[PDB]
Amino acid sequence: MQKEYIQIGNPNVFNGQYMLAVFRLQGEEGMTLVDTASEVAAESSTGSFVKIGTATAFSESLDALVYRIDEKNNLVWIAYPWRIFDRGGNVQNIMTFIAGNVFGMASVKVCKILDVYFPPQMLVQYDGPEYTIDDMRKYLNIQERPIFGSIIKPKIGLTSSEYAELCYDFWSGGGDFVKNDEPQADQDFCPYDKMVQDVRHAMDRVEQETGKTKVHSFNISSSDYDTMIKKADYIQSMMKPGSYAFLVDGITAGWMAIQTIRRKYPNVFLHFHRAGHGAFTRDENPIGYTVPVLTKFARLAGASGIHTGTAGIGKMAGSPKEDVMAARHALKLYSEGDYFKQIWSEIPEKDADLQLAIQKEAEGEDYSNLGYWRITKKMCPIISGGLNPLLIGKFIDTVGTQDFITTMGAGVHSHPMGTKAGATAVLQAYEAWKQKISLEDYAKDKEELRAAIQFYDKHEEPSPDRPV
Amino acid sequence: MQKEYIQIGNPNVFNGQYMLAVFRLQGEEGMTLVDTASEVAAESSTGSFVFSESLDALVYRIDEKNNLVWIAYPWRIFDRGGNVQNIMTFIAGNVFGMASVKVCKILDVYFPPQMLVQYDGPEYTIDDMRKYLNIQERPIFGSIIKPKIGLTSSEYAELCYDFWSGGGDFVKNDEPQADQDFCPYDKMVQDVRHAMDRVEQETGKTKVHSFNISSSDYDTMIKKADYIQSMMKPGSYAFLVDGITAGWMAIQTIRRKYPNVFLHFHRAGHGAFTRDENPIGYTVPVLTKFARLAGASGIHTGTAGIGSPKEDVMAARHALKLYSEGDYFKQIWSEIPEKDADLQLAIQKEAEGEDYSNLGYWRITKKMCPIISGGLNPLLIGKFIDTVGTQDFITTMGAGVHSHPMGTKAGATAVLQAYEAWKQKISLEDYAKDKEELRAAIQFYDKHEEPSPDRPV
Ligand SMILES: [Mg+2]
Ligand SMILES: [Mg+2]
Repeated sequence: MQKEYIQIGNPNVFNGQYMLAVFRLQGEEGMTLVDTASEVAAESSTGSFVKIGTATAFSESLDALVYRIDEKNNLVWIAYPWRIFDRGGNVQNIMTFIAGNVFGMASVKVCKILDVYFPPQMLVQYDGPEYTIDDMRKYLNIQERPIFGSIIKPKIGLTSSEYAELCYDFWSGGGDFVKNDEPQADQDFCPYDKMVQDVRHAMDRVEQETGKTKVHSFNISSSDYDTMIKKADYIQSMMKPGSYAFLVDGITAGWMAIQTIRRKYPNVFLHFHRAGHGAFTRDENPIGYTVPVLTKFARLAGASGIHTGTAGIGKMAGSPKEDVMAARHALKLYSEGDYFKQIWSEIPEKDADLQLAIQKEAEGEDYSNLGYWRITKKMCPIISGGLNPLLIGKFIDTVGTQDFITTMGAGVHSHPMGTKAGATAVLQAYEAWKQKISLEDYAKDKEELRAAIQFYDKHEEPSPDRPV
Repeated sequence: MQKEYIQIGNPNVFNGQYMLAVFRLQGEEGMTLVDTASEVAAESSTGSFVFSESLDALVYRIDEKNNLVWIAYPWRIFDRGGNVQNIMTFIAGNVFGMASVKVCKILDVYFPPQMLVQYDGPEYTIDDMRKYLNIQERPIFGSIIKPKIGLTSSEYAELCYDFWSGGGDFVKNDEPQADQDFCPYDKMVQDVRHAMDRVEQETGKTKVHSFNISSSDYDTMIKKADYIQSMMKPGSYAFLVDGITAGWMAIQTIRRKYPNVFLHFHRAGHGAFTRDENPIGYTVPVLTKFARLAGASGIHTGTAGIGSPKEDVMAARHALKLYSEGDYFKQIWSEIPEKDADLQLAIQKEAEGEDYSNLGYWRITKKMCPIISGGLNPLLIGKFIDTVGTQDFITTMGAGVHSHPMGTKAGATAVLQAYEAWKQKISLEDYAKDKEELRAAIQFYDKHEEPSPDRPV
């Protein structure tokens, strides 16, 4: 333990040269919080303090600094000179410093990153998203409303033709979007080449019959990069521009896979499937980093969408706080964590145009007028869990935005009239919400929604939708 | 929940078509273990249940008292192409995000022989690195550089020079050492080569440097790898990949694109999955088994308590051996059927500490070695060898060489001298009567309070 990593009250940490982080931290018995914090700061930056030498100018330092402590609540604030991070906008490298070996120190019994802050100067160095929910709405030729999507059930085991036919049914009923299961890939019983081909053919039929475009999100997570690229290129050759998204298992395949697809296919929606995140993010795990932190780094890395839950809706009990925090970190110009306020722009905070855009955001207006080259573009939540037509209105009112993509399973496929009618019932429920008509009244005219009222009030689902 | 996923006592799970797993599993308060097990089996396989075959994961044993659940995965459900990230997405994915499951820790996994056929395993091993170094039998003695981030390229390379000049074999980049402006990647590679050239010229010995190629994206990682290949002589470099943060795909990509380069799996970040304090995740032995399956040449462990040695010893066995034992499953690292007499003889020979030569290269999973992180030094290396029961490891010492009172070069010499004492069955004190580097070390490392001690990986 070297005391030089402890600089309580250091004014300079807010000067824009530092990424900030809050850790919940607790050392093993006999180690003080400040001693523990020094070791965490050291191992997440320069390792050892060196007074003479190193590459810094005489006036410069690369050490992380503990600048605030709350012993009562086992909290420490650490400032990272972001110059220490790899260039080229490398997000896996940041996570390797702050969320790497520190999680392996047996002397640190609690080590949870609760929040991080990116100064405007740092945001310049990272991609942020490029293709957004606004671009997907444009391809779908819809405005304002959420994008209503589906997972297929059973999630693994259908043949390519069976899988595509349920996509056809959902899209045919007015559904917008279908995702592969997060580990749906090149299983021999549903081979990847045929899966893509059969999805295209199913989508062609819906387009011919309804006149409407649709989107399918393909899992391209693979053994290796060459295979993932071969899948992405194959999909681009098999599907019309806009009609496909790329699903990457960001936690298991890796941060590098997210950034690779963001950069090689910038005009394709990049769907960050966060399967596996719970080991980092769950409340029960004292070592890791929280869902809001994950979401912030996913936006920095350039994901177009990342999953959340249903903000407590449908889920018995369940707090909305975390999902709404994540949705706002994903979507807004101004968002807040538990410890840091975040403006998602390289424009300095004092700028009059920026502050006006922040105020207009509070009034419900998009902030693209600032220039996409001066902001971090929006990433959207992808909603996993037990929504159904009876709950979509309450969910919109709870999350406070329509800028999300649902991925409903039971809430469409268990509809007693079938998946097509199930998708229709969700759209009808949305219309009732928009027009301020009760479900019951709106359904007097509409058998799909009427059937959904009778069914989803009472049905005990044998296999409920699960979290992502 | 669906009962179809509960098949307690099903004898077919042992027929070779299933990957087996043991979870420490507990539902949230108010959920029975059987219901929790059914939901976890479903969400890690077919999702929901709907002519002779089936892809559903099967819960085949439950220990209520100890909150243990045994699950069989038909490995046909996994992606083709030997995709390891896909396996982890099934068994270590959304199940960790199920608030209805308050404990969910994969404790062991079992790979049947015909499953192993589908995966690469390692290609370049510690034995290949020994051949490049022109050594036999002994461990490969390596170092981290300190301060780990902040030195110029020339300063970094000069400490490599000092360590290698003293007899050290191996240096690794820090796990997040990359293209920082103050130590740019291209100059780092150039200056490491210049340093290595001087050592070769002055000692006649070859040396190895492990370069972090973890990057923002695949093209950048490949550019770095190709640059290193153009700048360093074959064998003299290894590729360090931050497997947890860069991802499983990065590991497999380097394994396949550069098969004849040592693939150094730096496990920074694994603690969120593996730590005992975290009820949700998967353990170090499980991580190690999947690292070998994916084809890492080495992966980090600790010092086997040199704390209990059990975990690090188990990791070393899963990494290196033809036959290794987890807490719940015995593992033969071969596609050969278990009844095969040659296979059983080889396992017997290995258990007797004897070399076996009766198998043939293409039907076994090659060895991956531990990379030892923590506070070893000349006083402790013999005790570590004895404790881990193998010499097939790479050390990456920091303070245990760089804090040597005579300097880094002398520190590396002292480690080799300590190894010589161990090999020759001579006490450290007796061997050091003639060896001032070791003598200084023996009198220093038993009392020095290190200002910046080595930390785990
Ligand atoms: Mg899924
Ligand atoms: Mg390190």
